[PDB]
Amino acid sequence: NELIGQTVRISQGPYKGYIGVVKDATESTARVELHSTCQTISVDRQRLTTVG
Amino acid sequence: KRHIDQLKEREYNNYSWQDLVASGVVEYIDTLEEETVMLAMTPDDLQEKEVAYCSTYTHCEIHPSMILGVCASIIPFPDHNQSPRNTYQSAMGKQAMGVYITNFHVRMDTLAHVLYYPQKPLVTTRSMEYLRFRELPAGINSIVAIASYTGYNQEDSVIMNRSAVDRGFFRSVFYRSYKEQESKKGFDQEEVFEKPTRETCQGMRHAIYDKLDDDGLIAPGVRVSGDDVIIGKTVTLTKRDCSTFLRTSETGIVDQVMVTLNQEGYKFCKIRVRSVRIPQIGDKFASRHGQKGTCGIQYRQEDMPFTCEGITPDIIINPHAIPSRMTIGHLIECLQGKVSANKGEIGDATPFNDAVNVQKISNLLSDYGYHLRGNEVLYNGFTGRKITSQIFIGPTYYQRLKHMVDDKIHSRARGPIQILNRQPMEG
Amino acid sequence: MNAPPAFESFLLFEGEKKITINKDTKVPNACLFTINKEDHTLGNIIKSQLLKDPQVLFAGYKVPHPLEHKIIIRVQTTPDYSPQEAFTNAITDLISELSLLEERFRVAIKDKQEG
Amino acid sequence: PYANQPTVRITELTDENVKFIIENTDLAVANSIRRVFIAEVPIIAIDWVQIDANSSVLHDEFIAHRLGLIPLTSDDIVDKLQYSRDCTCEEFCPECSVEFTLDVRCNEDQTRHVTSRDLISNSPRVIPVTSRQDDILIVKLRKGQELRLRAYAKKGFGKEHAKWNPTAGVAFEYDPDNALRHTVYPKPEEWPKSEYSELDEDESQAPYDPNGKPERFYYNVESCGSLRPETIVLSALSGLKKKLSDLQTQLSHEIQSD
Amino acid sequence: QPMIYICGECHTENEIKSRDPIRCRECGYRIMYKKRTKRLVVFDAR
Amino acid sequence: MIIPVRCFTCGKIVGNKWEAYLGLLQAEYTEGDALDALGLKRYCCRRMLLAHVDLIEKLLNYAPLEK
Amino acid sequence: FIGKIPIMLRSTYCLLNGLTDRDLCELNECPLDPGGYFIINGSEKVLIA
Amino acid sequence: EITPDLWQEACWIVISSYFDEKGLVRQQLDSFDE
Amino acid sequence: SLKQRLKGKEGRVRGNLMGKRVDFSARTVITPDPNLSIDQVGVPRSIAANMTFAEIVTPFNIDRLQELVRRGNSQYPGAKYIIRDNGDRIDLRFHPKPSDLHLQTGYKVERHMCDGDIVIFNRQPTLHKMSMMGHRVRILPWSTFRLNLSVTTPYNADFDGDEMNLHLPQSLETRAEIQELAMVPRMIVTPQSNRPVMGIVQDTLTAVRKFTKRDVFLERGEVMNLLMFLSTWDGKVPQP
Amino acid sequence: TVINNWLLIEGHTIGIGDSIADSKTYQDIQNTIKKAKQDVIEVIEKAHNNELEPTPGNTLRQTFENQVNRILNDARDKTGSSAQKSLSEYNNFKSMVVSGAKGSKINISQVIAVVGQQNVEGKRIPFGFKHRTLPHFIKDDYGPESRGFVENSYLAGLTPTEFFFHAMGGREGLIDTAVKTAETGYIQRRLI
Amino acid sequence: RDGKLAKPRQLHNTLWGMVCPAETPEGHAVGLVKNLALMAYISVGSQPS
RNA sequence: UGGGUGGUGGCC
Ligand SMILES: [Mg+2]
Ligand SMILES: [Zn+2]
Ligand SMILES: [Zn+2]
Ligand SMILES: [Zn+2]
Repeated sequence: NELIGQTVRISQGPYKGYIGVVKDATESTARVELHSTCQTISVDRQRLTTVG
Repeated sequence: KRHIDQLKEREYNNYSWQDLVASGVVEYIDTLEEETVMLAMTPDDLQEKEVAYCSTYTHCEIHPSMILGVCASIIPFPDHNQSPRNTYQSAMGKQAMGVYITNFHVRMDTLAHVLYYPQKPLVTTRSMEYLRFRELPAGINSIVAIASYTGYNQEDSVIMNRSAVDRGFFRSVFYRSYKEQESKKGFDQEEVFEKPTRETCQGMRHAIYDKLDDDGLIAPGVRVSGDDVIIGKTVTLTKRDCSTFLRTSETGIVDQVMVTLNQEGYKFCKIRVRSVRIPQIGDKFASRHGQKGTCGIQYRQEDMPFTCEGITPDIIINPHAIPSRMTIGHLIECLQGKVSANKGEIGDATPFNDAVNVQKISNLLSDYGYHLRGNEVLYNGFTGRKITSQIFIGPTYYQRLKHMVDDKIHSRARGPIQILNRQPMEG
Repeated sequence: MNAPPAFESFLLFEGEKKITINKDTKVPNACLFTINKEDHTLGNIIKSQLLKDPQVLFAGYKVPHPLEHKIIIRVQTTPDYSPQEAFTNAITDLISELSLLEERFRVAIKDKQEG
Repeated sequence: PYANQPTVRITELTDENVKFIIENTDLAVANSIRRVFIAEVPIIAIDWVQIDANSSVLHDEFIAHRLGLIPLTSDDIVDKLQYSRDCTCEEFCPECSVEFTLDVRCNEDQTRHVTSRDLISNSPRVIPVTSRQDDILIVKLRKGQELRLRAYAKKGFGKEHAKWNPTAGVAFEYDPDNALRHTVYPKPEEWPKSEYSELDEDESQAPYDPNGKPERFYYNVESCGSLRPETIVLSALSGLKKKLSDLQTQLSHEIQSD
Repeated sequence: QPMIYICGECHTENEIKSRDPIRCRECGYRIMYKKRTKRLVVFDAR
Repeated sequence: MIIPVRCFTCGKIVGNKWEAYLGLLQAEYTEGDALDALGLKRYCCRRMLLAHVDLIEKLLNYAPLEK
Repeated sequence: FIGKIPIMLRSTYCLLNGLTDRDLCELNECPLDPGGYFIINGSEKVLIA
Repeated sequence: EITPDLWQEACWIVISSYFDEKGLVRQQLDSFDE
Repeated sequence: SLKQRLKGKEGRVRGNLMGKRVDFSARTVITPDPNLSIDQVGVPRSIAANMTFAEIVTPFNIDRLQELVRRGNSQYPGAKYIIRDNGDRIDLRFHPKPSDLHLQTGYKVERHMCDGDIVIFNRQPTLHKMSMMGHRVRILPWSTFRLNLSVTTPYNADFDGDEMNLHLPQSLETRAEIQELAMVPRMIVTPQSNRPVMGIVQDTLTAVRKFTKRDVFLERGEVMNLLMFLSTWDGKVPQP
Repeated sequence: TVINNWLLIEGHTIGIGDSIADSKTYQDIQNTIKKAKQDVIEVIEKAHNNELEPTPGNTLRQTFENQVNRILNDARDKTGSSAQKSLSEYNNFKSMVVSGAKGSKINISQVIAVVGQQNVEGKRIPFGFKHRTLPHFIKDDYGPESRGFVENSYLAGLTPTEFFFHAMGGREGLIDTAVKTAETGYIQRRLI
Repeated sequence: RDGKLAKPRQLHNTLWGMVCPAETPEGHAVGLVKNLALMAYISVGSQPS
């Protein structure tokens, strides 16, 4: 899976502008661990943007 | 007076404590010799001429407050507290976080706690000057109000100010160091630092190795999380994974990684991971008088009560914690904190002083426009209405213990199992 | 770990109605307005304005839990006056009051800035 | 059954605080205004930091936290910028954020004070409060230590975080004399007179008023410097009125759909 | 692959390869600290 | 370790008063007069300067890890 | 040679003896450290009386 | 000469001198040196 | 020796027969929460999202269980395993193929713990019968067990750092056995001394003594504000 | 739910002002303590002149201690009763005691009037040293302040010797707490 | 430990100025662990010749 | 690579 193991930037929503690394993903959404907080959240793949 | 005058110049004069012992002014006394001496608690009182009690004194105590240990000499007004409270404070005085050593950024210690903004007490004892407490403090002076606000702080619980915490109040960072070296169990058993692959490595977990670089060591500044590879380590038989994982529910950041050699010349590395701990709910806070408690809820600034001026308490503690434990020293410290803050000088709470009492502090507080007993009129934070009872409020030294809730939460549902008796493991 | 994100206090998510109305059945002409993502800042003024209306027989608000952001306002009026129109009249009165207040404050600021 | 007519009197106005008085109003409205001063007044503050190099003795998160608390002059931009959760732009655009740059290196022997004057922004209308008495200290650097970073400032209000609170201290007080007896003094004579007390030195409190209501709410709103102290009050009233308008719109929609 | 390190005391950027005795090419100091990462780090100022 | 940017309780800006406070202290000024010479009125702000210990100066003595 | 005796910090026979605080800071050992503990395999051990 | 009723100031000078000469862990260092 | 393996405490009989370590358990600090009924316990999301409860699929609940299976294991109100009636179990944490997400009537769903579930909640020094009551779950944001204050007196809890265990019954019969026997409201009166074990304490007691004095008068606004908090109120305002 | 929300209007607290007497009860307490000291001195004097008739079934030392303890307990009870009589209707200790929420009248007495007399093993402070309790005292002294009678109150602070005797009295509670847990669990285990 | 004896645990009169009357663990080792007072000093010994 | 031993500490 391409999305697994990628540094991603959230493109829209309240979490817009934040960064993280995708841990697990599906055909609909994905799980991103935030670099700034001690928590892993779930975000939609459409609002995602791979950086680097 | 000559001895004192020479002592006051001891950086110019070579006159020191040894020269004081030499002149036969002080005399070391052990217990058996103590059995036969006559001791005077203080000269200017117990040696004047009255109806002769003993009139045969052979020694005199230097200062009565010198009989307390290191930990119990930081309690302010300890002679005003119930006896077990001092013991509890001494117990919990060794678990408060603070700058534990000046050069803490070099040492690769395990489980290092350090607080962002430690402060010296607004009301100290003369004894903690020689403990260097005013250089490595542990705690923050906080505006504490003793009132039942919402019922969220009843059974030894406290309410904290969310806005104050957002402003860094009691924020702390938590270090943790890892160690791993490669040792030769045999010519056929050799361990190396090397990034495992999905092609040749047989035994592996569900943690990918992209975080670490080709060296097998994760570089500093890389976000980590539970069950993530840290030191890529393989063994030879062919190649099985022996890599170390950051333990579950840590989610820190690799602070620094040092690489060196042991006596045998093997490669060696210690990795430090840092984590910031905001004072969330369930954390343990304690006063200097054995008043331990856990946060019950965090209200924002506009929800807390306020005075005529916009002063909102940082912590609110229940009134029911005082009467049973009779920690009147806590109340006296809170009352004198107001005087110290307004007057601008650091108050003194040496145990047996006799120059400081409640009446003097009350008059000094009245000389600044506050109620002489330290009470204030608060307004309700939600409806803005006055409160029919005046609330006792003032600065107080609190200290945040190391028993964080995030280190104690734990749950299980069909996890690992023992080998001898197939029951769940422990820990 | 279990810390909620900071914006849960004031942001509505998908499918969350801002205000919901349910007819109370115990007594006639009573309704329960459940407003999401609000706090005392709004409920207190709404309730206070509702008490000035002489056609209202009951008006109070409560927050079921400080860790959840929603308040319930209960209104009971006389038979010839629906609670909903009382609520909307209170809203209009509050808005008019605030507009007048800001206008007079601007006038006072202009007066002060030029002696 | 209708809202009464409040009046405003301003007794003192500087560029740090405003001291006014409000007449003929219910206590709940006054308290809610006091509340909106604290929480729901939008303001600009930096909320996104990327650190390139940090040789200082303070870890990166500590630097970011200290940076976030620096007040920024947002007087005419706060009402023009859109909330980042609402801007349809990709990543960050000048319409919804401001970019800051910091690059300080200590090569001289003496210590180097990294202050807010070293924060360089691309928007002249949004700068930290050192426009024209030292600056906010961030770190101190020894020889050989450097700190390079890049930050973004966006729009928020105090209900989200305390770095978006615009007011330093808001003082609120009604009925300086205890005429309404909301508070009950055990021994009245022990209590100092209030600042706004219209009472002679003999008596301690006003005689009881059986039929009275809270009026004449005194205020003293002090700004942390990011907004002019009157702009705080104006923005608070505007925000409260807008919140009520939105509630009314949703209420009408729900009523006409039942 | 070069795996640049930093000496413990002289702080001189020196390169060491895999399976090589850890030593600063000068001053013989045996403590090496890894350099900071290159991937992006983003901290919110809350 | 270093002076907080903002007063914890009220929110006043205090992180710029530290150097001025020290300078006033290196004169005839007492703390009770130095504090309100700086405009610190509420005791919540006063205690922020009054009871703060500055460990950054000691930390600056150790040689940096890099050069 | 007979053996190696572990040395207790800030003793007469420890390298951190008589040094000025400036030297201690230059050696990455703060002057506030009391000493009085042994270092065994990199762990600080204290002898309880 | 006698030190009357200013003894509070003089009482802690000897304590300060004592802790300047002998540290807080002097017993350990003395025992190991011996 | 063999005798040492089962001699005394931590032996066979006393360490692995009369006492074991069980699955489906949780433990966290406790903090007060005066807004929960005395038979409620507030659990955090991370604990709730980790402890499952098997549920039998049924035409009356197949749709909701299907939606939960669709949600998965990441999103909280989801499932963790789906068990076929033949004994085989399909994991849900490893992005399974959409064919396996289909569930029949006789299947089992290992869903997460939602509101209304029944748990056992004890404090380790288990002295008497009233230290092992059962509560109803209510999920709340932060990471701590929240319980009402009138319930502290039986448990002898103190909110000063104490911790309590949480056991989740894993079968319908066990759930009905707990609900009908050891709910908190059924344990108000102890059989030890035929008197209540739960009473009004702390601020509530002090303020109810102050509240019922002869000279406590309330205007209509405060009376409405107080009546807003009566759950059993009949909506009639008494004559003043 | 109802009471915790009316409390927001009423409020409740505790402070230094709730632990103060009217400076006229202080004189009464001081007079009571002075009279108690005089009475124990008189008993001691009558004892050393062999003018003490032994109490039925008690030795001379036993009856001496009995009169001493009776006088001290009378002093403590009288001072406590005066302190209770002194409290106002707005005091917070009284409000939290009369409702039974926390504390008891003895706590009020110890905070305001007098801490009382310390004991170990049900007896006054033993002669740990040779025929005296502390080096600061004199041999064969059976007076009140030399055997653990704390004259002051928690508000007024404790003198050094009274502080040490209070610490001795406190240690017994910790020891009892340590042993009671170890015994009761075993008893219940055997019963079940 | 695990001894019902209380005499070794009690605070003796002789512990005045030598041992802290307050600081002590409250677990199973209450009274058996002690800390020196601030002025206390331990003798090092000398030859009696 | 797991077992074993000891110490410290938390709540009663
Ligand atoms: Mg407890
Ligand atoms: Zn934009
Ligand atoms: Zn080198
Ligand atoms: Zn302040």
